[PDB]
Amino acid sequence: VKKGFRAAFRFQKELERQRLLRCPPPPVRRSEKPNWDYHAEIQAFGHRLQENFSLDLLKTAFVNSCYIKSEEAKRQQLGIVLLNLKSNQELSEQGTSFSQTCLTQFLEDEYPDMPTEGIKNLVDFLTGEEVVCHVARNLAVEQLTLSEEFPVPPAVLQQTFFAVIGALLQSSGPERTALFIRDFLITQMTGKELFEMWKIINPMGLLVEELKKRNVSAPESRLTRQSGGTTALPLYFVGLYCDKKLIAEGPGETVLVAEEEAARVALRKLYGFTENRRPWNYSKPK
Amino acid sequence: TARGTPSRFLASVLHNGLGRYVQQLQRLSFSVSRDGASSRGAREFVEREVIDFARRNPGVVIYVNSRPCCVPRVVAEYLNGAVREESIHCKSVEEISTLVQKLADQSGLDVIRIRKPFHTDNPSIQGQWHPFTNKPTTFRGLRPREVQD
Amino acid sequence: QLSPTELTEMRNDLFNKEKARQLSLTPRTEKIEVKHVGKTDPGTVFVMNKNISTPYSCAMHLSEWYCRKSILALVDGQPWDMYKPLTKSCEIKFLTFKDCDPGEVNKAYWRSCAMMMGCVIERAFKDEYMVNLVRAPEVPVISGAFCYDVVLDSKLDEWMPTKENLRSFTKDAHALIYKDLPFETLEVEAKVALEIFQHSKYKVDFIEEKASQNPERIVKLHRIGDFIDVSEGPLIPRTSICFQYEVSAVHNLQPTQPSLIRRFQGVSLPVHLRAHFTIWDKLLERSRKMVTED
Amino acid sequence: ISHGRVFRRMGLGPESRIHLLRNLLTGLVRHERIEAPWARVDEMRGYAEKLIDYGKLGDTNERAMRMADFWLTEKDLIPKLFQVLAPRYKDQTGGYTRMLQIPNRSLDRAKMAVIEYKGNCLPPLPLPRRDSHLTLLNQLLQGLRQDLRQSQEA
Amino acid sequence: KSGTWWDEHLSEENVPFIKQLVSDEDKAQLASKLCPLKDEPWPIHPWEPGSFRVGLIALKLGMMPLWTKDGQKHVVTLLQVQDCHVLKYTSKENCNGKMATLSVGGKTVSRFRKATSILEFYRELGLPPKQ
Amino acid sequence: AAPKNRRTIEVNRCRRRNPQKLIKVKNNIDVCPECGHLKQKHVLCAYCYEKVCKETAEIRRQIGKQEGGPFKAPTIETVVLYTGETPSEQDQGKRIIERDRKRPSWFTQN
Amino acid sequence: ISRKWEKKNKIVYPPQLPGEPRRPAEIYHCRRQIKYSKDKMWYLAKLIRGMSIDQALAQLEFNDKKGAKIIKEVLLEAQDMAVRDHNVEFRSNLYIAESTSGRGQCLKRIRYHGRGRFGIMEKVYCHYFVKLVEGPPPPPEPPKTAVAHAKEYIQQLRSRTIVHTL
Amino acid sequence: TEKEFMQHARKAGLVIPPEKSDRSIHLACTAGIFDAYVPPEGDARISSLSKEGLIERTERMKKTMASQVSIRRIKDYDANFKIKDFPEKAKDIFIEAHLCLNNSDHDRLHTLVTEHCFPDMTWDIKYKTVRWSFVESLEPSHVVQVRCSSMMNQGNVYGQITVRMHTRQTLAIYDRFGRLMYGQEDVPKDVLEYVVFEKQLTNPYGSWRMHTKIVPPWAPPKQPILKTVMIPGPQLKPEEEYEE
Ligand SMILES: [Mg+2]
Ligand SMILES: [Mg+2]
Ligand SMILES: [Zn+2]
Repeated sequence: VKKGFRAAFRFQKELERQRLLRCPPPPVRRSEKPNWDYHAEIQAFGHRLQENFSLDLLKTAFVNSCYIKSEEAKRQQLGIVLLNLKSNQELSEQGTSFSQTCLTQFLEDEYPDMPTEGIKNLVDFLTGEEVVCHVARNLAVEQLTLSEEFPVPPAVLQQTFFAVIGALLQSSGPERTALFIRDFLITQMTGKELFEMWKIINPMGLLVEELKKRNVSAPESRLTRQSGGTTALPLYFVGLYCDKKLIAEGPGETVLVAEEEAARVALRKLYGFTENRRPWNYSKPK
Repeated sequence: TARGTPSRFLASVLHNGLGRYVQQLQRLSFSVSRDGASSRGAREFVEREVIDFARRNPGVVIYVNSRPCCVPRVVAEYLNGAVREESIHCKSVEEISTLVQKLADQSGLDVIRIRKPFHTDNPSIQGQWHPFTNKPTTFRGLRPREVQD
Repeated sequence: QLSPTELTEMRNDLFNKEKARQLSLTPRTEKIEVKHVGKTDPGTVFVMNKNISTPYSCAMHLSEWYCRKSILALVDGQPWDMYKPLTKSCEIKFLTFKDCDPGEVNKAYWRSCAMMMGCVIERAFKDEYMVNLVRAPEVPVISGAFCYDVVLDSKLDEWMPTKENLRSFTKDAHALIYKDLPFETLEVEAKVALEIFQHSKYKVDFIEEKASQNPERIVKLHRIGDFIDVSEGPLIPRTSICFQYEVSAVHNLQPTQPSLIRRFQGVSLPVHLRAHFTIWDKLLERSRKMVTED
Repeated sequence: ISHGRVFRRMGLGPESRIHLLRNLLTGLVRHERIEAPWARVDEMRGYAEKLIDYGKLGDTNERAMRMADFWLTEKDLIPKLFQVLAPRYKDQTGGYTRMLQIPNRSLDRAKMAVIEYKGNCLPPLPLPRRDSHLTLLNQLLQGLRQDLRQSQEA
Repeated sequence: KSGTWWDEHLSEENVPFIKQLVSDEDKAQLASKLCPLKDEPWPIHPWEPGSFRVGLIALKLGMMPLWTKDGQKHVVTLLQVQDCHVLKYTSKENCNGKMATLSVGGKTVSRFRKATSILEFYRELGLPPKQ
Repeated sequence: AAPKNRRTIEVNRCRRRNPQKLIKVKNNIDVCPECGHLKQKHVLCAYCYEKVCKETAEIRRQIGKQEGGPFKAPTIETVVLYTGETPSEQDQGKRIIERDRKRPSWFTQN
Repeated sequence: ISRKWEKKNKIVYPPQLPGEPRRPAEIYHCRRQIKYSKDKMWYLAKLIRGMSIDQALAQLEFNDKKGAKIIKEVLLEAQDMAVRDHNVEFRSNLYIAESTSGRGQCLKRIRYHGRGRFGIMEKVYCHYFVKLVEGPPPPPEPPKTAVAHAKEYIQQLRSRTIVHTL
Repeated sequence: TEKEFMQHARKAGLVIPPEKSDRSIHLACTAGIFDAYVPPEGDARISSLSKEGLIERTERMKKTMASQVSIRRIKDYDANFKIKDFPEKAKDIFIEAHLCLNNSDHDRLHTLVTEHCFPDMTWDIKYKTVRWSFVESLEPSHVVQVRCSSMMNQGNVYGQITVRMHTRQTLAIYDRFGRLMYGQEDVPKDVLEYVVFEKQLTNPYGSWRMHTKIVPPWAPPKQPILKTVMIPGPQLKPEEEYEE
């Protein structure tokens, strides 16, 4: 037994770290953890995003219907004044309707050749359950959200996120809130292809319909490049020819896959969603 | 070490700075001691510097909990969820002021080796090179020493 | 008229509804003191559940060895299927292929192969041809083959299977063996049984025959996966029991002018009684010869 | 190189090999069933079969008496050989003893076997029995045999 | 999951029959090849210089002295040829060699102790397996 | 000759856990038809062999009480008798061995 | 010393929800201070690893090693314990999940050599640990086939990028 | 090389403490009931006939002289005691004692049950989860029999009161892994049991605790368990032969 407290104390802390790794504790809300003030954390929320939020409106944006129902049940167990808290259902409807129309406005102006179904999918993707939740969890939205179950379900988190837009829409107006959608939702399709967000089936069948609307004859698929046909690792470049004019060329391991990819390349050029398209203009409006 | 440590590619939080810049720092927790020489520098930072620092960073909530402790610490929480804990045990006012300022500028991502000093979502504009980029086409696309009809 | 792809859908629904009804009739939990009577482990008493526990479940209590070799269960001197739930407390006794007098075991296995062969007949032919099963003649084991009466479409009046077509049935039968599908037996009233097989008049006559013999007029229903057929007596527990399986040949019964009835023949052997390739070829040749019940 | 060697190398030498088998042979005659290591039982089995052959020559044969005198250490068993074992196998011409393997002994996990003279009064051993003629495989072969014989007749 | 042999499940009455059954079949199959020039033989070309014909598969019986008319003594080896048949023919093109390969088998062996692939090979040839 | 270097555990595992060193699974185990205990195909049942030796020892103990000393081997056949039995027609002029116990079922009187 | 394996049987799980699947029964049993080498014991524990409870007993019954009798006695008392105390419906349903050997407390003796030399002989002891899980043994992993090899190889060729560039 | 294992502990007896000792073990509860009580056959039918049951309980106490004087002994050590409050007090003790089993509150259960009753309750539920509840009460409890111990058997006097309870109860027992093992947590069923209590009258700090339960020979069979069981026959050595 060697005299000394500092070494023994330091070893206990190391053991505690190992205990956490072996048996991690269940996750808890940031509110329950020490150094938390709901009034202070929500004031900084507006300043962090550089917006003139309304405290009364924003405090109602994080309140969920499930939270109110569970909170009332807590008082019944103790028999305990009435709460006038308002849920975010009213604000979420305002934000969701405005966001879809604002995204539709932005996408239709940027891509005039994109069909309405194509624009609908992109708005359904940017406002989708995964994109909204990914943006919400990195803006301290889940921390301020008053939910009944932790972690916040993705459906609950998506609805709370649009309530922040609804609170922002009333306080700052539509022009100011339009930049909020562009700076957080439009930037979510930067490194993404057209059909990676708008998943389609049989692009060749969709390509034939598009050329009928433009009075263009059906393309003829021909082999432009070929390599390793008899091997298990071939390379086929099939090209679509309209009136003996190449409109797109697609690669693939086999001929059917290459032709399907060639159709996807043709659709991207028609809709103007190619990789070569000019980037979204994030500069301040003039 | 690079082989003995993890690594990541250069990236940002929600494409920060593309349309607007959002300060990734979210919260600072200072635990100073009323009595104790270790927190003498931290106490002087709270007396004159933390007040003016809050003005320059309105989006960051600062907590100053005065409780007995031997090693004063600063806890920094970022939007992406990473928590960074640093000790200001026996540090002068200038050292703490510079240390706190560095925590404000960081994005919260792990401070590990970055594989590339650059990152782009559209590396090519004229088309990524493929073996047929610089190969001419032949009449009827015939293969070398292939007879047709 | 219902399509062949959907005809089996409704048969299982009636089978499932009737099988689930019998569970509902059984109380929440009823105990039956099953007593083991055998040369192995004398005096063992199994406290099982009524209409839920099966002789296979009793085997799992003793050892895994019973679960593999107990092809058939003998309850109170009467054969009992391994997966057939027990109705009352009674003495129990298991049977294997290798016994002093495996007469009952061979019959159960022999009928099982006939039922398995019937399953692949309904799938081999095209959906345009009308193939309706008739019955499985209860031929003796010493006859050398098991047969299943089948009547085909009028178009195939003179079509005779070839060597390649017969090999196709074997691959279909082996695919059934690899699935290891259990034999599920269900004793139902003839009135309920007639409802399932209304379309097939060749089976209605067979069901009515069983109703006359049995005073309670209960008809046994056996199914392999989705295929459902009417058979007499207990069967083997699973399709994996048979190791070597091969259809020998197809012969046409007489008279043919009033109706054409074909006899699909074959020979099979289980894993417990595997035979050598040289010996197996001898059994194939005999099975190709037409056999008629006494 | 050991090609054609039929006799095993046991005991402390060629003489000790005979004495080890002689003790087993003498113990086999007295009890008509003994347990011993499998190799020693198999090596002694040949001498057990030929001992009865000398026993059938009769006690009046001088040569047969000398073989019985040597191979039976206990002299009370010599009258038994010429009056019990030899008359028992009078109709038989071979196969006087049956050799069966038994579980290895716990002492040294040695391969053990039991050798007995047929017709003894001791409780029967659980002899290995082939599958009954009523089995599924036998019935298929029984039916095949009937058809081949019937077709042969006609 | 356990291996088996040909007479594991056979009863006391079937073992003599099974042995006799296959024994009769082997006699018939060997006696069905006694007319090679009558069962559509291949064309018989005359001998040419530089030609190579097939050999046999003999069984070494033993040795026996043999004297000549000059008084010298020679010892010879008795090679008995039994159940020697042509198994299969491989053309020069498929041989991947200058010559053409011809398969020959010697000495009948039990069908119960052979592989399934070998047994089915001899089944279509109509000959008992060769060692 | 002494080792030049210490062999590592990684080298040792490849030698110790090699499939040759591992115990081979036996596939010749089957249940005894008589008692149900486990046995091998080429070996007599251990349970069934033990019951024969237990009965054989009792029979051989009865022989010792009749001979009453060594070098007294009988020159006639021997017959083992149990309670409730009488000497047979062929069991005449033989040494009857009485056993005060019921005849075992597996022991068939011949 | 450590006796955690005994304590692994005393953990009680919360009652399962009606929609939750059936939880397999886990039985932890061990025998301490077996006068046997742990290295020799490992071969017997490796043999019955992954086997059924009845299949494991059959292999141990005809095995000539001394530990085979010792392990078989442990399995019999573990099979009895599962039905008697761990609420297991079928004793044969169990299969071997974990079976390993461990070093035990060993003695030290002196082994005399020639020329007045000596060596230190140890009387080795071992522990045997077995875990039983209710339910049929999991099927062995099928050997990797050509299609599995081909699919993986092409995936490697598809995941490669242009390195040391943009 | 002479070191050896410390295997030296030997078996000993736990029945009796060392002899010639002034200290002796103090017992708070008696092993068994002083006089066995046999409820009349068919008392389950009397449960439905509440009007007849009320008459019988009062008459039996008056017609039993021995049980009537035992109540006098109880009030000799505790004047403020009534037999019209004890059956209502017994219900709270009974329910509270079975509510500690779900939470494994063995610290307080010892104050509600005796040292003899404790092993019967907790030993079989050591590694099992019990969900027991009291749904409703059908018939009020009645003090059937009161019998006390002999005066100064070992320096202490014990008194036992028999109480009959007929109430609906819900029992849900889960095994070590949380799987359902016995009973249904939804449907309650009626239970008719005779609870016997005890108290050490000589001890000033004593109190009435549950002692045991009377199980009549005419009691209906209990609820069958969900799983199946096997009862193996006698193990037979090779020399032994089975007898039927
Ligand atoms: Mg040799
Ligand atoms: Mg010396
Ligand atoms: Zn046996």
